[PDB]
Amino acid sequence: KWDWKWVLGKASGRKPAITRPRRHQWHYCNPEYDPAAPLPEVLRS
RNA sequence: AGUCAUAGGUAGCAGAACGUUCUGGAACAAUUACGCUGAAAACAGUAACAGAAUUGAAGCUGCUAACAUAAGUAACACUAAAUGGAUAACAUGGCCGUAAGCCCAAGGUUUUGCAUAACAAACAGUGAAUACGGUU
Ligand SMILES: [Mg+2]
Ligand SMILES: [Mg+2]
Ligand SMILES: [Mg+2]
Ligand SMILES: [Mg+2]
Ligand SMILES: [Mg+2]
Ligand SMILES: [Mg+2]
Ligand SMILES: [Mg+2]
Repeated sequence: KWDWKWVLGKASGRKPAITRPRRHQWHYCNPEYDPAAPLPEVLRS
């Protein structure tokens, strides 16, 4: 559900102009973001 | 056309001229000029006669613009410290660590991402779905 080289900071991400997401934008800056996946109840980091 | 007389000058006064732009007299540079000199000067070598002037500039610590001088001079000394053939990913060393870390506010308003030069800004990027802040 996460791309951990991007999370630790050692890979480029989807939307690479962000570089420091808030609580939301973690879901959409993930390189492994699947649109067909359901959306979680709280949308955490 | 031969004799005589006069000719230092500030302030000031008087007389004679040169030059710039424009106009009148129908039109004086379509096809340029260029023998390099002439004149006492202002100057002349693309009319002349009159007229109208925002009419003459080394000289106002004048204004504007350009270009020099000082001069390749001063400066590139607040800080932690760098090394390996790279402002390196790797390795070694060091500095902060109530900050030189992290999260926001005010303010800024695209300053944010992409190419081992390149033709790349012309292209991208900010998602309210936890009773996030506002609007009340
Ligand atoms: Mg005299
Ligand atoms: Mg005398
Ligand atoms: Mg005439
Ligand atoms: Mg005048
Ligand atoms: Mg030098
Ligand atoms: Mg180095
Ligand atoms: Mg702001």
